Amino acid sequence: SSMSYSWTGALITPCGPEEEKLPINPLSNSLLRYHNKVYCTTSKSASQRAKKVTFDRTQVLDAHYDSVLKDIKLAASKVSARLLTLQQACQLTPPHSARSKYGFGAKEVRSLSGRAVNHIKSVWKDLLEDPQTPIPTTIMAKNEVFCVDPAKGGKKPARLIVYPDLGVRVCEKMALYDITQKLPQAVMGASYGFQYSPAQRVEYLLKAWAEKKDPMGFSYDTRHFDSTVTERDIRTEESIYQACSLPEEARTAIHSLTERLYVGGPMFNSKGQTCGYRRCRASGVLTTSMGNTITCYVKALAACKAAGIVAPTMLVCGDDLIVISESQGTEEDERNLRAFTEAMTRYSAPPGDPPRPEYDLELITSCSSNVSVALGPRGRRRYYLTRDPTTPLARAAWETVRHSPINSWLGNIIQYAPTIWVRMVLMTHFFSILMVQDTLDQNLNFEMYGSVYSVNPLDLPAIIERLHGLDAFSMHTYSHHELTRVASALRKLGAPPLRVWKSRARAVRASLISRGGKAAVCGRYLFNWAVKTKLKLTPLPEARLLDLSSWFTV
Ligand SMILES: Cc1cc2nc3c(=O)[nH]c(=O)nc-3n(C[C@H](O)[C@H](O)[C@H](O)COP(=O)(O)OP(=O)(O)OC[C@H]3O[C@@H](n4cnc5c(N)ncnc54)[C@H](O)[C@@H]3O)c2cc1C
Ligand SMILES: Nc1ccn([C@@H]2O[C@H](COP(=O)(O)OP(=O)(O)O)[C@@H](O)[C@H]2O)c(=O)n1
Ligand SMILES: [Mn+2]
Ligand SMILES: [Mn+2]
Repeated sequence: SSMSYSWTGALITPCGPEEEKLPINPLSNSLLRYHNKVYCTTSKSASQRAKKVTFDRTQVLDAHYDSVLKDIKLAASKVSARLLTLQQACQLTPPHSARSKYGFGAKEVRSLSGRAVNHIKSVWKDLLEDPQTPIPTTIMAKNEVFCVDPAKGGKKPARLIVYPDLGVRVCEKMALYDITQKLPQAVMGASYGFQYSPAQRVEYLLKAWAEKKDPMGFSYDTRHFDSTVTERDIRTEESIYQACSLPEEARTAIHSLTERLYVGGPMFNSKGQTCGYRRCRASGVLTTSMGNTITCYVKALAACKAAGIVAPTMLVCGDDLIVISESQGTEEDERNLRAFTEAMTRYSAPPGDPPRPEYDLELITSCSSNVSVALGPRGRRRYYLTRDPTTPLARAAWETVRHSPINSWLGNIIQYAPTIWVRMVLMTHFFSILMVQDTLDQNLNFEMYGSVYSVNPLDLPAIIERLHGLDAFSMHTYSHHELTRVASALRKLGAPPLRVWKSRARAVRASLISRGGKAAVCGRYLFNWAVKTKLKLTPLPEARLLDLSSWFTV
């Protein structure tokens, strides 16, 4: 049928400056040594990515898909959603959002300047009066930091990002923002992954595991997901949004955004040259996350039907998928999972890596993370979320004239506080750097799902206890897998071994305790693991006052 992209030959040119590594990395050169292994994806590689994601797609639906789709439009029909005011949409523009071709940017939009409000008024009117003219988009390479992997060909080529002008992005929010806050939950309920904190996500997976008589799990991820989304998929989501109770002015605009933007259109490089035509999902529109998650859920749940997965329990995060179900014996389980992949490939969601039944919760990795188990001092099993620390460490060492890694450090401390690598490596280096800079009580930003939250470093014991409980300060005995991976990745980046971080942490704890006050609380709670004779940690009164509800939602 249809090709995901077609190209003119104009290069995918860069969007501003692409930072150079510096000869000295002063904030992270005591964290790790192999800075040569830490790289940023660039627009140089956008053409290799463009080759990999360009392919003819043939999608064959069936009675299982059709049945799932009907059940989901019915669930959608219980949702009522309102237009956003143009002013409400403007105020949701992030402060550094790409400026507009029409002489204004995020600053003027968020301030409700008249020049911008006027322009966006006319963009909106044109949305309701013209249902068909394609909206131009810009294509840029994403810049993101990785560690080199010689197993996987060296350096990953840059992901492709496609977005329309800033005026249209505000209009998307008027039409569709309220649906993004309501649809995924109403359609998948507890299966919606972007509603769980790390501890809540572990609770959920453990609950699912324990109620199967004979549990079996697998994960799934689609190869180059946005390029596999077909024009029929994108119109099938217009009809899932339209299933809601909506004012007519929204319906018109949703239809027009679908036909003129979401189903495809022309792409321009940053020099204004025509770059190609797109017939798949543009990653950069407001509906990227909601479309990906709903379209993944319909296909995945359809394929489960097609393969006879029994009593499935799903957890869907974009195109990342976990299914825990009743095992039919290992021989049938392997057959079913082959059937699942075949169905998914027929629905145009072919796999990155072929899935495989597992019977141990630690062996299932999805959303870049997995469940692991540690004892305490009691011998009592405590379960937590963790991940390969390689990409976290690489981003910990990204240091340019324009980018500080310090926010990146805080983000992993909050999100993976119970892990051994956060406790022994990141926390130790974090507080070591801030004490020497004398910046312990200076606010940092925590970035999650678009939003930024203000965090004072000295409040981490309360924050961590509110998120992960007091067991995050007491994990005694980590798993063989977890010890092996953390030791491997430190070796892989030239960081000191865990024995060295234990020495450094004894020092950080001592200095923290000597400063008294809030710092000493950090020394005692965050570093209790490092002293021979453990203090008895008591619940922190501050933690009950904390509302972290919106931190891990959307
Ligand atoms: C709705 C949503 C909006 C986000 N907006 C921003 C932003 O504005 N600025 C910023 O710096 N970071 C943004 N992020 C990245 C976010 O903070 C997390 O880093 C992200 O969820 C990656 O999870 P992971 O690295 O642990 O594992 P991953 O495997 O990398 O991510 C898990 C799944 O979440 C989806 N996803 C991952 N990263 C993104 C992303 N940037 N945008 C959209 N979907 C993604 C994918 O479908 C992926 O399969 C966003 C993430 C989501 C889910
Ligand atoms: N930085 C990112 C990463 C993922 N995504 C979205 O999430 C989808 C799946 O992400 P992914 O990690 O599986 O990478 P691919 O499947 O695209 O190779 C993308 O195809 C994009 O639609 C995004 O919009 N921005
Ligand atoms: Mn994928
Ligand atoms: Mn993925």
